[PDB]
Amino acid sequence: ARSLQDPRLSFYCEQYDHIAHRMNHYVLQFYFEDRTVEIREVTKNRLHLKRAHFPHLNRDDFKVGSSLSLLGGVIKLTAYADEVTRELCGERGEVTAVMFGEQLLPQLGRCLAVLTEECGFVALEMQMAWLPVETAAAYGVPPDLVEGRIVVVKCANTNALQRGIDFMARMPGARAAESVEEVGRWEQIVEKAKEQPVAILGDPNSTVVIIKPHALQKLAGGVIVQQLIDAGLEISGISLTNMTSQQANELLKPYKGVLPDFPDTMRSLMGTVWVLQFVSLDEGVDVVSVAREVCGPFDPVIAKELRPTSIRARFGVDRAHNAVHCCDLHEEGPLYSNFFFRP
Amino acid sequence: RVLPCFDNHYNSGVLVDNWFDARINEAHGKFTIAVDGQSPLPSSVYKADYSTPCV
Amino acid sequence: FTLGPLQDQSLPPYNDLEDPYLAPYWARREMLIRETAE
Amino acid sequence: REAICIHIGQAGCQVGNACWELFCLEHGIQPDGAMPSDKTIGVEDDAFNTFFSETGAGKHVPRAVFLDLEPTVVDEVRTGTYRQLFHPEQLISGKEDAANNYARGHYTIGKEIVDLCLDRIRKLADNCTGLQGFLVYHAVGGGTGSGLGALLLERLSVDYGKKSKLGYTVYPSPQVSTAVVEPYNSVLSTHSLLEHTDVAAMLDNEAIYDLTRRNLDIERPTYTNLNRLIGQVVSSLTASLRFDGALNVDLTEFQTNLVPYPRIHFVLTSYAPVISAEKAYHEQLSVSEISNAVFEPASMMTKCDPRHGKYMACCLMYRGDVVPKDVNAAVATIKTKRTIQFVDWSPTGFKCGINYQPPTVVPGGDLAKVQRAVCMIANSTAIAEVFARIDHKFDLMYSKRAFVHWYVGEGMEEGEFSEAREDLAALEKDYEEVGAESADMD
Amino acid sequence: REAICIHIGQAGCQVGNACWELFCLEHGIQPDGAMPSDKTIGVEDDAFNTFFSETGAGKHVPRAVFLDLEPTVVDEVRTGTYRQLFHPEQLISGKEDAANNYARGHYTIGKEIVDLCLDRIRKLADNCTGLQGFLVYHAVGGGTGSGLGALLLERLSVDYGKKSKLGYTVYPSPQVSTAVVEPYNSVLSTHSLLEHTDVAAMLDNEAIYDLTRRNLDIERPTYTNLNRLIGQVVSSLTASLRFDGALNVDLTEFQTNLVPYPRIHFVLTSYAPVISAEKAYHEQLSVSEISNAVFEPASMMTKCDPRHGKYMACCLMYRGDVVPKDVNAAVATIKTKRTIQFVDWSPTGFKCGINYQPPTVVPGGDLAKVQRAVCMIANSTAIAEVFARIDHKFDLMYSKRAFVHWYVGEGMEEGEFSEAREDLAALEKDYEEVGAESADMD
Amino acid sequence: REIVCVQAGQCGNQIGSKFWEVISDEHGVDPTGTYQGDSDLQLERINVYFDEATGGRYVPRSVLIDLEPGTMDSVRAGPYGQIFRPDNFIFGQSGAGNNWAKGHYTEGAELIDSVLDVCCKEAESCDCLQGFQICHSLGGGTGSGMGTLLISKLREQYPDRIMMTFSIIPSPKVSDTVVEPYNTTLSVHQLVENSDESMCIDNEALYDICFRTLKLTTPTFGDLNHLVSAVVSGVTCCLRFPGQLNSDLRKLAVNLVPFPRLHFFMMGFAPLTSRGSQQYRGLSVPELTQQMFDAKNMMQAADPRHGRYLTASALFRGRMSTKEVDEQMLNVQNKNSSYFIEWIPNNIKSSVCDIPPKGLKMAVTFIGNNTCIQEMFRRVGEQFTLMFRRKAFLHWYTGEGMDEMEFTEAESNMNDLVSEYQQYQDATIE
Ligand SMILES: Nc1nc2c(ncn2[C@@H]2O[C@H](COP(=O)(O)OP(=O)(O)OP(=O)(O)O)[C@@H](O)[C@H]2O)c(=O)[nH]1
Ligand SMILES: Nc1nc2c(ncn2[C@@H]2O[C@H](COP(=O)(O)OP(=O)(O)OP(=O)(O)O)[C@@H](O)[C@H]2O)c(=O)[nH]1
Ligand SMILES: Nc1nc2c(ncn2[C@@H]2O[C@H](COP(=O)(O)OP(=O)(O)O)[C@@H](O)[C@H]2O)c(=O)[nH]1
Ligand SMILES: [Mg+2]
Ligand SMILES: [Mg+2]
Repeated sequence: ARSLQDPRLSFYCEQYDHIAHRMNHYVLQFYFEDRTVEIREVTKNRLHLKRAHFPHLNRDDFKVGSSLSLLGGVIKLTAYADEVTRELCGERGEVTAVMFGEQLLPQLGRCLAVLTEECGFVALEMQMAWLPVETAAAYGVPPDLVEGRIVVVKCANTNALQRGIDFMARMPGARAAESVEEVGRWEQIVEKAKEQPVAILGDPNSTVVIIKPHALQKLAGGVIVQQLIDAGLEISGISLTNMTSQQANELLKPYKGVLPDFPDTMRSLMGTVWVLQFVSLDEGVDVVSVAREVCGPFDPVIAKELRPTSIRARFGVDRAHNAVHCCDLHEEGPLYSNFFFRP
Repeated sequence: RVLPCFDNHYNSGVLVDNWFDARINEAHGKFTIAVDGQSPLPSSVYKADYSTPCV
Repeated sequence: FTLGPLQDQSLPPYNDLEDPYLAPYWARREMLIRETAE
Repeated sequence: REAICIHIGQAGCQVGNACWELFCLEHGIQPDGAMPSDKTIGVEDDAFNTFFSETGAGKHVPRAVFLDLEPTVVDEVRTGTYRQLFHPEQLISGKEDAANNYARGHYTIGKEIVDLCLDRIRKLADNCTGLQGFLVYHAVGGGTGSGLGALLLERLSVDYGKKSKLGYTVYPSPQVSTAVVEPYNSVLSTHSLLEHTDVAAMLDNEAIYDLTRRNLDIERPTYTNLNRLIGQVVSSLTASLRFDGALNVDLTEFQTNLVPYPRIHFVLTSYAPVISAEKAYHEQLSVSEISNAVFEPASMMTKCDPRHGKYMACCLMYRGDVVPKDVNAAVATIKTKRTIQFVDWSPTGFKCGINYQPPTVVPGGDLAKVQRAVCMIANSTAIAEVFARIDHKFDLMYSKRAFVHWYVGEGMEEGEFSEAREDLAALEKDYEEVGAESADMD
Repeated sequence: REAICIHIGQAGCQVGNACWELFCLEHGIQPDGAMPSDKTIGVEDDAFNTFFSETGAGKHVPRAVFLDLEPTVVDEVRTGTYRQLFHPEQLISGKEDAANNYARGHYTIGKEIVDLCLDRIRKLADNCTGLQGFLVYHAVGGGTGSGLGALLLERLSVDYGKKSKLGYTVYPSPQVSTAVVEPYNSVLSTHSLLEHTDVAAMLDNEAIYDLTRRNLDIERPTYTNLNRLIGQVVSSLTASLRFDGALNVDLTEFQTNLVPYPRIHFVLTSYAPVISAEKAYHEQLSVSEISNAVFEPASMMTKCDPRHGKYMACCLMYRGDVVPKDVNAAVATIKTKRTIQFVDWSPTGFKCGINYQPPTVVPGGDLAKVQRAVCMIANSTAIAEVFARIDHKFDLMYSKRAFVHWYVGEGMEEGEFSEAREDLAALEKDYEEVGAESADMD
Repeated sequence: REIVCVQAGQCGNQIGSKFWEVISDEHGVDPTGTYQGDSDLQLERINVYFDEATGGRYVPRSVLIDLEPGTMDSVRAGPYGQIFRPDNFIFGQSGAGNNWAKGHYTEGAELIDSVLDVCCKEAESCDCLQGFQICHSLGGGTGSGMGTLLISKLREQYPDRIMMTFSIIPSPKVSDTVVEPYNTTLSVHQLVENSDESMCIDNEALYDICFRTLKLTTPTFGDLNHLVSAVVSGVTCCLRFPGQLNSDLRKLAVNLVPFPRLHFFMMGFAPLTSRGSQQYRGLSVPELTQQMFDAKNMMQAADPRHGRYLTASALFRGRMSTKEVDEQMLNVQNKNSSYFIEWIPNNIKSSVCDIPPKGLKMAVTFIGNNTCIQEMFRRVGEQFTLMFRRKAFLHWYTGEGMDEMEFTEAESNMNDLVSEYQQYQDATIE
């Protein structure tokens, strides 16, 4: 085929250039009938990437305010470029925001499970915020949730507001925005938290776990979080960031010469990932040992044969795609936390 | 350079002589040098270029 | 009286050998060599 | 990159209406000249540039002139639906027709109008940066098409020189006829076209009527159908300049590959999947079936039988979903056939092109929607039979000077008839000599 | 320590706008004359003092005068964005222009305005403790720049005496031209400028247009681009007084090293890393590459070809991350080249300077950001070609007294034309005689 | 730098009404005189053409003179007529009768003193006075005689300023009056001595502009006077708006006039195009440059291809590059080198102004000094010699009081002007 009048979706996009320290703006076109992408420059009307096939993309991935991985780089979709994509991509991109309170962190895994795999909300923004009383009052948090950590999630689904109200009614404790201005203020909250997040720094008894994108596509993140919490760990820190290939190389440099599938493991960390930091309130619990015992062997077949209840035996498919990456030494906690949370 | 020397009895609508120009002229109206209206004048080059630089 | 095509409207490069206003200079140099010898 | 279109006379302007309708619909330009409001995203692509130029406000305007001596057809364009598409200066019209006299167009009336036309073409050529040829549409059966087409080709050939000139020409059909004096105009026109054209495409109305009756299911066809088929052929040949593809073909490549000797430049044209929607769903349309179709005499748009001659060169353009290995397998199968013959001095007889853009469907059209199509232009000695039959009708009429007094009254010497008849005799002898085997000549 | 800048007429004021924009952004002074509250802390510094003075409340004010006879350009600076930076007394404007007449500026109109200029320069010179020269920017093509610039330089030369005066001068381009009377004004200006200037740098707009087309990718440049390039050159030459370096160069060293005889003081100028942001990150820009760059005539900011003459002295200023060993290796490689030739009486042809401050980047600018740059000013006999074409144009026009009645009516004796033309003839003979080989005396 | 305008006679008053309408429109002045503009760039040079009256009002610095008040009642009745100061209308009680001698000697000397009092009152109010601008026809009666009388008096009283004139001259084909040669010859004799710069316009050229370029079906004198008002308002644009390369009337004179008698110029204005065609072609410096030298857009019947350019000037308005202007002027000089006088190394002056006329992105006005102007004077001299040999209508002029020696002097002076242009046309370097 390769026709020029075939249906497509158009967006304006942004991508940071780490070499020139400059921001670039493009126009992205996605022909969903055959999974091909073309990119053009806004400034001088120059071609950037010829029409090429990408088999790992899908129609559900392209949403406003989302991020994609393309040839190892991260690209951000914040626009609508014509009316046709406004008609097609609308009705499934309404934005709602959900906040969580202190008393419901110990059941946060089931909260994310009911949020994602049963209420139908797919979401990429998730952070933990601690605010002073005056700023919290100004931004408009509920009064009963002041003086505590809060997790704000920016969801997207059809009929977002009414479904969010239904989610409020279904499980107690959560709060959701009831108007557009509340949504805007909570988006400001999550951006401000992104400018300076909250976590414990310099603690030798800490552990950081990353959840791979293919695990998220199967809607298994909440169950993984709940299983980690159940083992005797307290959550302190949450984030949703997109990491590029250079960041993956810098994070995984000590492994160069250990893993037998290093470039394939590097590719598995591209996309949207969740970041979890765990600490223990008892000095008699070593977080790294229990985290690694729960995670299991890094080879999914060995994990299935020997430790059938492990996370990797539950959600792994191959050595490169083992659904979790966790710290393996007793000194890596501060380094991982500094990498993932220091501004 | 010569002047027109033909007498046109008919009106615009009959395809003789200058019907196209007659139709356009009766469509628009009076004659002005200006093409567009209600547009602000651009600023000078010095004002546009030498602005307050970013800190 | 023609302005020519658009693609030939650009700046011609300067070549001082073919500049019509510098011919006496080159003639002066060509005389100057023999003047120096004598 | 760019191409300029010159339309002369009635057939050429009417075929131009269908051509520009098709090029607009393929690029997506609206009849007013602007892209649709729900499709303007801020940036676009250069493919239109071959046929349109933008002013800067985003209106598109086409690289064409319409030339006629009678006002009616151009006044229909000025008052029709595409009024806003064309620039008004491009539509040039005289006061009175050439009355089926080549002499009247060439000597009496066209001499006054030709200099304004040359000024318009010059004004177009100055606003280009990669002009690569002229496309000309005219009929040689009528007076103004023959006379003014010849005069304008002569002036263009002196002023622009090396630039290529490709002609699409409607010749007099072998039994369908419209005017009595057609043989005289066609002989004297053909004399001028021999010296001043690089490739000449031959068309016969009787072939396009037969093709529309047999393949399509139309019992009562009219000129709009023929003009839409011609527009499809021109779109297929020019697609190589406008869209991405595996094997592109520039207009200079046609002349190098198709013309063996400087006089042997008359080519036959054919198109494969002319098919209706009801037949299209009963049949698959693979590469090998349409490749076999273009060589059958039922597919041609000119009334000649290629079985009475030998092919010298073929240029095959595939557009749509085709893969090069299938084109190679098809061409290898054609070479095996015994009813297809090539001159022994042309061992590599084929040129291929592969483009991804499938053929466009026009809202009121009669062609079905198909995933692939192939168009062929070929040089063959069979065309000598077409000239001989016009020459026979000329000989019958000229033996009694049946209408000559009109031509001599409008300014022509009687000697010009004998010169043109001798030039066509020499062209027939060239096609006889070029086809003689070297094995018999040793 | 201190330097005073004198800007005359339209070109000089517009180039001044770009220069002061750059000096503000490099030191960090805001357009209102202050500095941010956090830029005061740190080590105690004063490098701005060469160009700014503080009142004590922390406002900065610059050591410059802007001179014009028409109000428009000075009213534009007075009403623009930098209104609070300049002292209102500093912006001096007359009522009416010199109308491209050197005589009107020198005899009739500049004599009334000159005493205010001298009073302002005196008020500046009283507020200094280490004045080391005057910098002058003007164009010799216009009436007020030539006439008032000459009259003011004569008065300054009498009052201040030995203090140095370095000029940046815009000469008439060899084929691009803006006014008919340019030859008369340039000859009459050059006659006065010969006696009262220590080094004169020549610029031509045609060279900066060529440089902006070849290196940058700008199809339609305007004067703001040229003025920003000139500002970069001035910043490079004055950086040696303001920042730390391995080999410093005081403003007196240019005059001592570049001028062999008191009339031979006209120098050529060029700048190396003129490059666009998109090209800069695909290539390294080592010392040897930019050193090789400064010698091609395509890099020069004056339209002359140095291959038709011999160099007498070169001064190379390096700023940024450069190491002396690379400068020595580069200069030895240049000395090896066969297309670079020095007069045999100048065996030790080079002066070097090395400064640590890299060039600043301006928000609206078109140059990329780079870690190192080199700028060269050099004295060469090729400059004799520039005077010969102006002198020929004067001879062509003066043979018929084409415009002389304006000059004689506005107050000038006809004898002044012959005197100036004879002085320029003697300057041409000086450049002819100095370039004569000393070899073969026996 | 203030200009004082003088409009004399029917043609002058009619052209003046449209000129002051165009100037009031660009600066946003209502016909009541109130400023209603929308940018400070409009106010900062309002003084150049308007004086400020109390409580907001602006008044235009113009003197209206005529011998019969019919035209003045028509201009006072017009849509912008109220803006004019009542004391500035000066009129007599009997017409010029199409006779130069009446306008110069009998009613001229009677009214001229009141006009000089008004012109001095207007001149001495300016803080700095720039040149005068005068519009009149040379073929009429009060325009030629009283205009040249006033020009002579102002040249006596203000010899150091500039004197600029816009003048309408009789077509060779469209005559409106039988005695045109006498009035034209005497007026040209007065102008060549008194004037500093004179522009000439043929009504035939404005008709050809309207029919060929604008394709107007039924043009009227309002269209011709609008084209003239547009070009008149364009020459002064650099005096009253900022720009990259400022220019001035004195600087134009210095670059255009090689010798003091050679001060007669051709005029043109470039962006002319019909309402149907305008959607098909965008403005750009090449298009304006191509139209600017096309003789179709030049306002006199003589054609440039029969002569040579001594000098020319182009003033550009709009945001545009200087490189394209310089390279266009070089390209036109290099390709058509035979049409430029060879003993001047560069014949074209350019100037650039930031603010275009309202409704146009860019515009240029062209002033040309071309030897083909000699053809108009030769035609007037032939018709004069045919009429003078037979004393065809001379008794009217002699009855007013003129001596016959003035006619022979004026004929000799015009013949010498034609000879001087012809000599510079055929000059060579040798
Ligand atoms: N296919 C096709 N053939 C046409 C068309 N119009 C005319 N013809 C044929 O072309 C021949 C007539 O040529 P014309 O175009 O009418 O001649 P002309 O150019 O008008 O010359 P004049 O009669 O002198 O004005 C006949 O054989 C017609 O059948 C058309 O629109 N399509
Ligand atoms: N590089 C550069 N050249 C300029 C600039 N402004 C004017 N010029 C050039 O300098 C010459 C004109 O000199 P002007 O400065 O306008 O003359 P002037 O000093 O105003 O003299 P008067 O006209 O009598 O007032 C022309 O060659 C212009 O191209 C500028 O800002 N930068
Ligand atoms: N272009 C133009 N010409 C005019 C106008 N009014 C009159 N004329 C011409 O000027 C000449 C008549 O001169 P006129 O003004 O009556 O002379 P006066 O009697 O001295 O004022 C004739 O050639 C008229 O065609 C006008 O509004 N515009
Ligand atoms: Mg016809
Ligand atoms: Mg000036």
